[PDB]
Amino acid sequence: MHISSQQHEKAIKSYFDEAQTQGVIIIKEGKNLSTYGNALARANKEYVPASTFKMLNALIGLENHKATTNEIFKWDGKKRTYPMWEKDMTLGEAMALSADPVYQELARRTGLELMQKEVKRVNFGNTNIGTQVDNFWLVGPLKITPVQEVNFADDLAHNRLPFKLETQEEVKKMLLIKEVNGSKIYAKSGWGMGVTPQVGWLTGWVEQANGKKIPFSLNLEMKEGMSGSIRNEITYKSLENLGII
Ligand SMILES: *C(=O)[C@@H]([C@@H]1NC(C(=O)O)=C(S[C@@H]2CN[C@H](CNS(N)(=O)=O)C2)[C@@H]1C)[C@@H](C)O
Repeated sequence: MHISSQQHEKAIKSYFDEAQTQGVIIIKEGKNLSTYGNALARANKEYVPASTFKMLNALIGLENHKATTNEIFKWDGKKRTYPMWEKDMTLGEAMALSADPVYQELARRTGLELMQKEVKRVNFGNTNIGTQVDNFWLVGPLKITPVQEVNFADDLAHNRLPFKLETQEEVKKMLLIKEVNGSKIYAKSGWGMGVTPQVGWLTGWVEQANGKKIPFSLNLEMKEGMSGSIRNEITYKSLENLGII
């Protein structure tokens, strides 16, 4: 195809520039990683995974029978940070709404010891969860790089993680966020508001009509009065610019 890589690089940098943030999107094609955006050096820097960890929390919870995909986690009736969270949901609904109370309950069912062992076993990020089973993904000590995140998405997309195949398919079904003319986008968003500066994530893959999977991971700095939806907007623009969707 005819567009220069100079032009692709410049167009993708501009999407980050126009959102007035600093960020990177890593794309993996087969075994080859490509890094785009306006702060390339973020690629191998460690950030908290924030809600991207829901993906692994779900794998672990499901593998270890801490929940089923149809179980309804009841709202306890206490005020939640966001009103969309004050309702009863499955893991899948909770994943789409990035509902931390559901995933905090799941983590507590799993428990500190099984959680530390499982995160070590899958080798996620720096693999350190500390001593608090319900908050290690927001504010430390667990960290991961944008490169390690596309490599996780690539593992999940191909069923290579060390979990039952059915566990992995179950979670993957939870992650479908967009269909764009025959392509399907599976991804999990992330927003660490605790840490300073804030981190935004969108990690996932595109499944093309012909079955090919192209993993990506977007990582940027969120600032106050950014809508969470630039994460998606920058991502879809980047994938469209590259002819992936
Ligand atoms: C985890 O990162 C964090 C969740 N995650 C998100 C998120 O959007 O990734 C939120 S923001 C909350 C849920 N989505 C609503 C906004 N929609 S959008 N399209 O982003 O504008 C509000 C929340 C901080 C957990 C750990 O708190």
